[PDB]
Amino acid sequence: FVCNTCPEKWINFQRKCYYFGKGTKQWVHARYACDDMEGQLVSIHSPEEQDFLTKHASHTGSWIGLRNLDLKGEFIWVDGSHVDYSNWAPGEPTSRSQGEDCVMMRGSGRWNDAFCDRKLGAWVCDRLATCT
Repeated sequence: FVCNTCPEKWINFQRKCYYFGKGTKQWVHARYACDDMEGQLVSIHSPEEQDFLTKHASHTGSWIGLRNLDLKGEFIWVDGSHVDYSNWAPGEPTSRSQGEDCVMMRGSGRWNDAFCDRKLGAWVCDRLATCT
């Protein structure tokens, strides 16, 4: 059972399909963009996925599906899972909390948290690949 069929302009990695959005956006706006294309902001759970993502990342930094939820103090992916795998840059995260906190991936693939109204030139979506 092979799962690597993807919509046009999406790229397959394993069980998921990925989209590498371009265009200046805030976090919540990037969230909407992902929704528009029937995906959601990427959730990252392993070295191999990060490694995939780093090799296709934008140099200017990208929004990802991670944000601080001060009602549990924690960073939660938009898929609902907690942080297992992490790729925080040195000293990060710095800004929990501070309710309005969102996460971004640097050109280098390393993460840092950031004010949500910050404007990033890229953003990444994922979704399930279809199968055969």
